[PDB]
Formats: sequence, C-alpha cells, structure tokens
Amino acid sequence: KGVKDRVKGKSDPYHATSGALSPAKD
Repeated sequence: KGVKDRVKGKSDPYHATSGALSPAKD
C-alpha cells in the first residue's frame, strides 16, 4: 500500500530510508 501525509514533515524516516534507497520504496 501507499501513504505519506506523514511525510509532510519531510522528515519521515521510513520513506527516508526508502528514499536514499529509492528502489527500496516499491
């Protein structure tokens, strides 16, 4: 599933992890 809103803080670490790891997301 997908969801942010949480990220709004752009400090979101989970996506942050998946971000530096980009392909890590999907």
